[PDB]
Amino acid sequence: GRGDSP
Amino acid sequence: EVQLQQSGAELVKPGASVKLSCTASGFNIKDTYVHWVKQRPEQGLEWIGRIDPANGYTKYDPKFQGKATITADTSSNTAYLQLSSLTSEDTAVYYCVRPLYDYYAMDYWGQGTSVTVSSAKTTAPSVYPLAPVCTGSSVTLGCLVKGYFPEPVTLTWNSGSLSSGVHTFPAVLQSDLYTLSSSVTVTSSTWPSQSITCNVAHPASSTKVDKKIEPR
Amino acid sequence: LNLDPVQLTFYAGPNGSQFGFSLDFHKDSHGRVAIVVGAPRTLGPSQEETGGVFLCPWRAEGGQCPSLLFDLRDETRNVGSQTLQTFKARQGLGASVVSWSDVIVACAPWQHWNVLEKTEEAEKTPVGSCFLAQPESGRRAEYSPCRGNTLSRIYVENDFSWDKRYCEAGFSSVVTQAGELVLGAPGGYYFLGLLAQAPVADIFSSYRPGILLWHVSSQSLSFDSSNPEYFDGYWGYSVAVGEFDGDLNTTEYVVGAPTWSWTLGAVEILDSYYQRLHRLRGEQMASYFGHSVAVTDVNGDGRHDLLVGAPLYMESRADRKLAEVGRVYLFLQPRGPHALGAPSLLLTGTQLYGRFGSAIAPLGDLDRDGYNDIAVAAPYGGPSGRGQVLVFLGQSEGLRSRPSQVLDSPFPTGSAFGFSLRGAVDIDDNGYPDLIVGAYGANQVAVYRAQPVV
Amino acid sequence: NICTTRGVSSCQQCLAVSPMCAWCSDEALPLGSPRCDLKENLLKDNCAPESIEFPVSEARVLEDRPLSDKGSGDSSQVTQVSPQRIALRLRPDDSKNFSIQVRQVEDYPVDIYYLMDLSYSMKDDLWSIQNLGTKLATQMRKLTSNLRIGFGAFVDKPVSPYMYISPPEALENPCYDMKTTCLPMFGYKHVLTLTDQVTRFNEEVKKQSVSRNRDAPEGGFDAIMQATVCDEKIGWRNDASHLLVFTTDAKTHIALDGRLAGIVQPNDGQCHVGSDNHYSASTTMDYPSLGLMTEKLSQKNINLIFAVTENVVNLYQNYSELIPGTTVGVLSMDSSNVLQLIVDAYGKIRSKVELEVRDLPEELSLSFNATCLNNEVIPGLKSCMGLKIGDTVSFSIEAKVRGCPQEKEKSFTIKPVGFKDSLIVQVTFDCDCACQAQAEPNSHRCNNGNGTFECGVCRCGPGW
Amino acid sequence: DILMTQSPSSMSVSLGDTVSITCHASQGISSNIGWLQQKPGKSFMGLIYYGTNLVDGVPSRFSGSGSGADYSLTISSLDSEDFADYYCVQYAQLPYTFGGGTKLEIKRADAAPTVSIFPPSSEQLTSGGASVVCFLNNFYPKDINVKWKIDGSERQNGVLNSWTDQDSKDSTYSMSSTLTLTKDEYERHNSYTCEATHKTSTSPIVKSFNRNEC
Ligand SMILES: *[C@@H]1O[C@H](CO)[C@@H](O[C@@H]2O[C@H](CO)[C@@H](O[C@@H]3O[C@H](CO)[C@@H](O)[C@H](O[C@H]4O[C@H](CO)[C@@H](O)[C@H](O)[C@@H]4O)[C@@H]3O)[C@H](O)[C@H]2NC(C)=O)[C@H](O)[C@H]1NC(C)=O
Ligand SMILES: *[C@@H]1O[C@H](CO)[C@@H](O[C@@H]2O[C@H](CO)[C@@H](O)[C@H](O)[C@H]2NC(C)=O)[C@H](O)[C@H]1NC(C)=O
Ligand SMILES: *[C@@H]1O[C@H](CO)[C@@H](O)[C@H](O)[C@H]1NC(C)=O
Ligand SMILES: [Ca+2]
Ligand SMILES: [Ca+2]
Ligand SMILES: [Ca+2]
Ligand SMILES: [Ca+2]
Ligand SMILES: [Ca+2]
Ligand SMILES: [Ca+2]
Ligand SMILES: [Mg+2]
Repeated sequence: GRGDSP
Repeated sequence: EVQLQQSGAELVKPGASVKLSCTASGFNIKDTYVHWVKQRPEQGLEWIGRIDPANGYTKYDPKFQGKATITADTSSNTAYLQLSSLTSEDTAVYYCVRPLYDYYAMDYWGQGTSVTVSSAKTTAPSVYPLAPVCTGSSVTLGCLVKGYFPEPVTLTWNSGSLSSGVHTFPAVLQSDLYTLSSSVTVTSSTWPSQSITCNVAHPASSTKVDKKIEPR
Repeated sequence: LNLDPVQLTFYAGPNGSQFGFSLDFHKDSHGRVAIVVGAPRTLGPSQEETGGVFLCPWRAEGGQCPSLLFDLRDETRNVGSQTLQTFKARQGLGASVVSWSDVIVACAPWQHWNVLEKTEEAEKTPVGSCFLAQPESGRRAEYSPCRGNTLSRIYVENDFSWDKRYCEAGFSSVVTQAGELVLGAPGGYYFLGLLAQAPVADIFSSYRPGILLWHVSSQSLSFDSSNPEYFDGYWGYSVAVGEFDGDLNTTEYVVGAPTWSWTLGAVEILDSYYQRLHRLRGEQMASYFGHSVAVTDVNGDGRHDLLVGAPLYMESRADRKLAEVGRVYLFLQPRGPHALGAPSLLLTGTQLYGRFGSAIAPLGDLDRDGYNDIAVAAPYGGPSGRGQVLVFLGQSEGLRSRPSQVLDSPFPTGSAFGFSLRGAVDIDDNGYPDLIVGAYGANQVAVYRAQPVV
Repeated sequence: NICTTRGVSSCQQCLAVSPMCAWCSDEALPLGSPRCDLKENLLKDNCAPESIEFPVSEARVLEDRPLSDKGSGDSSQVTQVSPQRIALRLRPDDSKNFSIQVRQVEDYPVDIYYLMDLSYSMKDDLWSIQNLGTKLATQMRKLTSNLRIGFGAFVDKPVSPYMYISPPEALENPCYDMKTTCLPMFGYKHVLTLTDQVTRFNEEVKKQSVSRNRDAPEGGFDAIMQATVCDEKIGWRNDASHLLVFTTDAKTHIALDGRLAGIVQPNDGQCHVGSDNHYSASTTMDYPSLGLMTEKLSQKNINLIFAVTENVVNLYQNYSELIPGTTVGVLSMDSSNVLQLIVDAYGKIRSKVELEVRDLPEELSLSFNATCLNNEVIPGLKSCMGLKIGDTVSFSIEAKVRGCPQEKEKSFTIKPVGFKDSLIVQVTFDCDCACQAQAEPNSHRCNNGNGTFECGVCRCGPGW
Repeated sequence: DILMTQSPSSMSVSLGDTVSITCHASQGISSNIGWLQQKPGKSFMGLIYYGTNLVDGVPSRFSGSGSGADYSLTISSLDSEDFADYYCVQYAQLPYTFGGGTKLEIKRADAAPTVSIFPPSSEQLTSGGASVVCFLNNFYPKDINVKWKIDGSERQNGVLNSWTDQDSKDSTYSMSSTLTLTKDEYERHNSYTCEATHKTSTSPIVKSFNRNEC
């Protein structure tokens, strides 16, 4: 979501 | 107060489809799960499936997969149950159900929507008087309403006059048509002394026949 | 001004329990005042930390307190072809406590939750949970609005919308005069933060043990957003209520969002439908503007005023250098339908790393002059860094810029004296409102009694 | 003049009047001649030259090593400030000027510790910099002959809700539900101590890999603190520029965020990286505040560089303003431009010279005229900018003492920020007269034993 | 699918009595069970949820109990409104499944049926059909069997039966049986009979008539 990922 | 208003009784032909509804009253349909249950006299109660109006995700009992489809429109606070390829076995009463507190329970119920599958068209009843055979102290007469569709019919004696001491029986499905009858008991000094008439009305076909009982 | 710093009362809990992390006054059905104290690291049944609550009767000499018992056992329910699980290890019971009427509400912000179905799961996450009690009757209830039964895969397929798996409900709490419980959940909706509300009466009447997942229809939760200004905002880090719309039939919410808009920080005022009436932006990034909020009319005009703490505010000093001291902002509510303007007063800490404004407690009218007063904590302030509580008196033009009295910590270094505060209640019934101060680092609470003005 | 019209009682009081006043301790002085007057007027009245007491404010140098032309060689015998020590002598309400030179010495040693975000979004970045060690060395070779580089990585606090804690498989491999594998979550780990063996960097980087956590902001500030205060482990050198290169593509957690993990203990700013090279207080201690970070960076003379992606550049630029001395650069989405980014930061870092004063007495006040660029004087300025490595600037300084302090000897320091060298100013307040060290207590001349005789006059003894 | 065996299928009791219905699941359902009530000719109403918890508004004379795979619904001191159908339902596993049901009937003294037979009407005969009707009124208990005989021999094809719910103020039952034949087939035989078998009498109650005769 609004987290750890490109 | 929580109330579930379901749609009116449906009447359709075999092979067609029908879409029932269950409108939420006094609350938001999106609050809880919504279930659909099917009830039959002989078979009993059967769980069809559930839907979560919030997102639209559903669960079905594999027995009704393909036949039943559950949907919901939060805008109109209503849940729907759509049936297809209708057959005689699909003739039943359908209820919408939701829990009270427990997420997984079944506490509140709608009044139920009746569905009836038949190829029969609007047919008027045939009223036949029933007189005894050519003795005791108490006598019994009858009336036979055979071959009519669809339900229901209102039967009275002497136009509502003679009330007590009467037994009107539930209608029965005689091959795509209904049959009903009613009996009445009185004393020997009441008949044929007093005039007795069978008053049957069938609003569907808009017909009201009246047959006076005659001895033999 | 007139709190007595000579004859204090001390209450103590077990070593390591963090007794005093949160506290509040409690009146029983007969009006007898007592103190409810939370101890987030009290040991539980399996010799593991679960938190705990204590209900201390008033006594000049203080001492130990009896426990307010709650169920600390993990629960499991197999229903609907799923398995519901609660996990109370390190749940931090007593991280917040609040009292209303004759009911106590104690929360465990870090209670974890999971749901299993075949090989899938919801994910083991800290939804938080609140425990409610009516001590005199023995009635118990729970409230955990962020619990769900949606599988992890579903959240992914829907782009993680309305994701309440990490709410930490109970992080902050407060109850309206009408008996409506409001919970801050700074982790709600993937760390945007949300608010949960429901009537206390309906929490009790709808609760049954062993269910785990039940409905509270009269509840209302705030909403998700797509505005990046709210991401990682911790909306609900702190909460309070008051009257800010001139309509006495409605109750307004005050919510702290210390990292709103890329750590600028903000405080928002809302109606009971979570519609925004005003927004107060932070002055300095990373200052944690919104860490604490307090509502009270300090200038005696019948209109509630707002206080905001920013414990990490860095003041400018000689040679272009900054010094973390902390700051408090005062906003006076203007007459009629108008927006809160610039702050009316700025109070700024003096001790480096003191964290002035970490907590702000309305005191009512301490010196009985007609104006309500407040207390501000600096849990690592003072010339020795042991902690300090400063009292500010109300006046016609707001607040005095200089404190009328200062309370130095009676505990050793690291006690966090002032981290939790609560005043405005007369515990000894001498006609003057008194102050209680938590020092969880020392596992103790100190009671300061107000006295006639010297 | 003001000296005579003041009617002073003693030589001590005379000097305090004005820096232009003198005193005469001569016996054979006429009837009504003022002992307190201009040194010129005294000699005009046949006053013995030896009897004249007239201190003069001066300033001579004690240590004046010449500025180095190169920072290479020598075990840090480099001089970048001159003079290094001067003696200053002042009298009441007087002042004296003195100068100082500061040079940005060419070929000065350089330490670069690469601190890298290794959360899941940085997976591609890790591939781009597998030859950074050698490439960077080649470019810095043109600026310095003493380069040492090191490496450290961070993700976030390994605790819920930052960390995935289910199923058990997810603890050993957070990427389990993605058809891939990654490292278990970790807060901060030191990988490579600062060394001149640059291929060690390349090889260490090639064995590194990313992890994965739940929330966007990461725990970089923890890493910055430990990388700063763990001197021996990181390996910062005493006499060298210290560059801490911080790379990330996300927001950052800050002090007080930790409460969402049940962590309330304030950061103590102490080292907690053991022999296992991991930050052992990650799950028990809160993130550091900007202020505490600033204090330690300043204490260890560390130049922090924010090399971040454009989606967060504004954020870190705004942080940069709250942490003076910090520089920001725009990093590509794959770190492909981080080499040039570092070289440019180094330039900007050694392009300023800002003076700072330490341990300045209350009685002294200073003023500075700056000469930057091409002999351009700039009143009231004490910091030069737009400098290139090799350039030299100068400052004119004036100290003014207010009255005469109790302590007659004090020393303070004038040092450029970030520099090793500094100018020590040993001040001496001369407000006493030499004749006072040979007075006559209970003198027969003064009221018959009830007075003291010093500097030619009679003073009321102690106790009256 | 979990099977819910509910017993008894029906019971005859009086007011003030204490009765208990039981439900047996094919496996453990750990209190994940609900009890339902459906009054004659009306929809359903929730009684119990999660084994023992009363739905809001439900009287306290109702109570649930049990564990594992065996549970019970008990009504202390029956009220006149409690005579209805009851169903159990489990929601431990999908799909949800219901019990067979239980009907609480009013108890009373036994009563013999009043049998009456009726030959085909003139109107119907001229139409081409012929139906012999047989009424059995006011009897108790409900258990009863009817048998049609033509010229002494039994007949099973073309018979429609209909029963009434227990009457309100006398608490008895009635039944209606109709044998439908064609005009032609009706005139092939002479005698027609319907025999009723009830516990009241060991011998079957018979009533007959003869075509072409009165
Ligand atoms: C890094 O710091 C910079 C500089 O502070 C910051 O940029 C600033 O953002 C603010 C907030 O968006 C801007 O404030 C605006 O100023 C203009 C005038 O130039 C006003 O017209 C705007 O008014 C609106 O907002 C007000 C409340 O703030 C309302 O009262 C008003 O009704 C309007 O709604 C607004 O105030 C400001 O212009 C810039 N400053 C500069 C120099 O660009 C940036 O946001 C920071 N970056 C990050 C990521 O933290
Ligand atoms: C800094 O520069 C200023 C001028 O900008 C100097 O001030 C002058 O000092 C001389 C000394 O003889 C005076 O005659 C002038 O009147 C002064 N000018 C003004 C406008 O004040 C000052 O001396 C310099 N300071 C230092 C430390 O070198
Ligand atoms: C002080 O300034 C004068 C010029 O006014 C200059 O000649 C002298 O060298 C300066 N003194 C010192 C010691 O720098
Ligand atoms: Ca209001
Ligand atoms: Ca006010
Ligand atoms: Ca007051
Ligand atoms: Ca008091
Ligand atoms: Ca990348
Ligand atoms: Ca993170
Ligand atoms: Mg990341």
